[PDB]
Amino acid sequence: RDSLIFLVDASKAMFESQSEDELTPFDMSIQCIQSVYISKIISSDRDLLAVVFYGTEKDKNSVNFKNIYVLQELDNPGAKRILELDQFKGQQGQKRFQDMMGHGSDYSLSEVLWVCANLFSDVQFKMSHKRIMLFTNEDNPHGNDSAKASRARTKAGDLRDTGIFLDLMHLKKPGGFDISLFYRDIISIALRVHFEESSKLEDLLRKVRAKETRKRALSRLKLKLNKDIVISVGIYNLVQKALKPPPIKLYRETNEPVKTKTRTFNTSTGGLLLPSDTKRSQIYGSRQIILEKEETEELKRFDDPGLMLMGFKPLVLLKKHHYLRPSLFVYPEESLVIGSSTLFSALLIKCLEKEVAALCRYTPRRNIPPYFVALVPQEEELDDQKIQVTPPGFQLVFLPFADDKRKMPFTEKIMATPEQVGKMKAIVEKLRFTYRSDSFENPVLQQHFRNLEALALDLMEPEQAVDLTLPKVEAMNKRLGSLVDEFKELVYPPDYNPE
Amino acid sequence: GNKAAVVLCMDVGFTMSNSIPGIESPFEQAKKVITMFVQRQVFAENKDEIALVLFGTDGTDNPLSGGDQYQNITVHRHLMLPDFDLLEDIESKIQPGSQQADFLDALIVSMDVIQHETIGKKFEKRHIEIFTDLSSRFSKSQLDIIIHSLKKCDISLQFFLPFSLGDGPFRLGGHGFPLKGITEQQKEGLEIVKMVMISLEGEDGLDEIYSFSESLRKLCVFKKIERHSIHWPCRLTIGSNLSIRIAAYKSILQERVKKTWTVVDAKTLKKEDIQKETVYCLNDDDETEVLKEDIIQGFRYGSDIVPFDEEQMKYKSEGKCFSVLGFCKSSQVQRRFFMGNQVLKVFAARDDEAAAVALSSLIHALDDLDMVAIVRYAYDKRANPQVGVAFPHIKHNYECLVYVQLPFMEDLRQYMFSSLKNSKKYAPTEAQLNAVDALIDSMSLAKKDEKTDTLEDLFPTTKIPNPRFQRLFQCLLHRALHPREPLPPIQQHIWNMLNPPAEVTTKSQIPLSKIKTLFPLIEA
Repeated sequence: RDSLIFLVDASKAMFESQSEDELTPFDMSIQCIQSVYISKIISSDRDLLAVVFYGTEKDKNSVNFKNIYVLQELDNPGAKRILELDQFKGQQGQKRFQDMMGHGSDYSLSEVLWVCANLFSDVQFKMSHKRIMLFTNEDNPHGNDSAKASRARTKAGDLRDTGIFLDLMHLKKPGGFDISLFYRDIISIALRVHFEESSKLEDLLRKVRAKETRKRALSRLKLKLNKDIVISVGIYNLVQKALKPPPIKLYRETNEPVKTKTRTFNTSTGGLLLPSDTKRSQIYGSRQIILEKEETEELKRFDDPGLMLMGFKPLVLLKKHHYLRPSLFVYPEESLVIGSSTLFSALLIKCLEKEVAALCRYTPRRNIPPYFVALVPQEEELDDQKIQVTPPGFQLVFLPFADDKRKMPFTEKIMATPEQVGKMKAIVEKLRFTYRSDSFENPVLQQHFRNLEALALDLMEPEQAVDLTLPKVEAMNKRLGSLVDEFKELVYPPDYNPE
Repeated sequence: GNKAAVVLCMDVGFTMSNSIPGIESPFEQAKKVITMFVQRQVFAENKDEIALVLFGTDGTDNPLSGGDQYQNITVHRHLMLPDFDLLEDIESKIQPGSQQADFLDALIVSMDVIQHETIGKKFEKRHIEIFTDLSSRFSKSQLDIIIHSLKKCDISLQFFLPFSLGDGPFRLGGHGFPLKGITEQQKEGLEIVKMVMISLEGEDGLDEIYSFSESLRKLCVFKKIERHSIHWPCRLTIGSNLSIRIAAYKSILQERVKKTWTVVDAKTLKKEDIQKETVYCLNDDDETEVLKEDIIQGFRYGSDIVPFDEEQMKYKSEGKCFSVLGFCKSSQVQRRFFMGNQVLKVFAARDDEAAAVALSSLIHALDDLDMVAIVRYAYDKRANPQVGVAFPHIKHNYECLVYVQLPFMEDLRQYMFSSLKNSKKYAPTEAQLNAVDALIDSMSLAKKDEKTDTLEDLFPTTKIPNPRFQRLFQCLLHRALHPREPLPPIQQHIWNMLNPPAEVTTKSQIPLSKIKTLFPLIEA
């Protein structure tokens, strides 16, 4: 498991919109945490999400220190927590917050960090990560007293000393935010030039989503240059279809988890069948073929499991419409083979300088017939906010085999006169936009999960999601104007029947 | 789309028993290729009628034996669905001969086979092959008739030869006889072959004359009866007044086996004697049975839980649609963000010249402007809508929009990997440059062609057929012919057609040694 403590700052500063249309930084913080919660419910991840505030008047915590309100102890997310955080959305949200939580109250980071350590103390589950995701737009919260800063620094050093990471998701303070003053040595630096001041929602939301999730190797493999020279890498899949997680049928009365056994016994004696008592069969015509399960899972061994290197074909030959199944991402795991990262760095550097892939043969696990994959290099991309939007390593591309690639009919290639191409260039340029990878969000998941949340609180009707992936047809027509008519009279006959 | 009528015509005259050590005899290579063909035509349970015709034998068996003509023409199997009798024949009871036969007479015989046997049978395609080494004299008179009935009986062809149309250890099926290592009779035959192939198909003929190695690492044997795709009609709409009536096909649809291993009892070898029981009890301790009426349909939500108008509150879509969102630079629709286990090619519908004009305009505008449509797509009314990039693709033969689905925000998974190039513990040594650069220059699978400008690829691994299919089919065949014996190891044309040309390994031998000496690796 993994516990994280959104340790929001409730001081007066977060409530001060800097005279702009954007949201007050406390409000970005709350919309961000609500977004993290709903997200961690989409993936069905079981991690633990606590919400804390510091700098307020009241307090609801373990030891009852001053101005430290633990709004939700360490527990899984649910409908109630999402709605409770939603209550602080918008200007009315800040209004409600300043009613049972007065702002602008002195504090000490040492005590709040001690409170968080104690939040981690009570739980007992084996959690792999514990991070306190501090939100602050105050460079020197202890600028008026050295003792407070000293205790806070010592405390943070202790938290890191016990295996608790200490993030810092500073927000947009006027005059910049110089992390060097007070937060130089509070954050666990596992170098690592730190992020930029989050300005609006989306920047902070992406930085949060990039600092909370932790890489899970979809597998660990050996990339082999020969019989001997083998490096050890990890295949992380950076994208996979997040399916609408499947229902759990529960005991009708008490609503408890239930079991679904797999008992396969004889229709005569009833004794359950050891796997050794059954042979695997296949029928062709009137003929039948029988062979043992080991010999239907070993008419496959080609390789050991892993990537084994075979050539360096230049990238121009790796076409773009030869796509088979989602691509993975290969990155050195220098834990196993001391020194693998070095040779991987060399190979990436000089695969980039020469614009050349590395065609390999990939067998995921034992007893699998290989594909031909191509390790296409790709170099880091520190975006304008200092996020990492294209991580360094070898993308891994799956190349089809001639059984895959289907052959399509064709009718005589008819081409249009450059007049028509020009007018369609005009229509094209009226719809340009800047697609970015994390732009759209599924209708079915969001519709179904709002349906669920409504059914999770006995509401009348659910919150229908306003669709994004639809064409904004009215506005888009009004954008083109009469261009479409020009094109239609250009190409279609007067008496065309497009329906 | 219904049936094909193939007629293999093997040559087995004495010339093909020329077994040069290190090189498979042409006869055994023909055996390997026809095993590949008929395996994948029986086991995939296709409905193609194969007829094998063997010439080169000592006997005679055909409808044209009269007049003491067409000697060494043994019709081994007339047109019928292929079964395991044929697959046993191909390697047990089909043996070389001492004659040398006229393969043009073999063509005329096969033409007779197809034109006669296929009288009461409706066939969409008619196909023929020849597996000859071209070492027999022949008379070209009836050639005039051959073509004069080929196109008029609507029959294709395909030629296989032990030598290509363009040295060292002859890896069968690998990725390499010399065209100057053949005889004059072979050259004359090959000229006749090229003549007939051109006369059938224009310049496209000389792509139909495959080697025997080359045919073991291609789907060329099936190339001319492969099932036509399915046209998915739809309407690519921009706005609501720009509707382009299109047809989309699947292109790169991964291929997997169509028969699952049924489980049967190890002794009586039947399935019905087995059943699977999956009954519900409490999963926690105190495992009590819970009835179906005691079980209802419920979803999880973080910690809370929900039970489950209810059945009818399923999401709704607006029907089959291929509409646009908005076009964007082709440098932002990267490729590492593709989803879906397929790819589509979108053509303008057939019989719609105007629609073709419109879509060609769209494609060319996209390509010149260097940017790609981000369309929305939903297979049918009951489908989950998805947004995918439709980007241009113009071939000299056709223009199309290649569609590939794209992620959503709740599909991606932004991680943060530490930097490599900026790292300090892996400092840039001269070893980096010299060693890895030499290695890369060695193992290149591309070479600039004879014209020093353009680039050929040595090892086109988007063209091999899937090894697991022939491995599986070999093993099933072996257990259908040797029930008492273990599975064979993997054949060698396979283990060769899944390996780089030996030139690569030979050139790379030394850089790899340099790396191993210079980049110390040690496991924990």
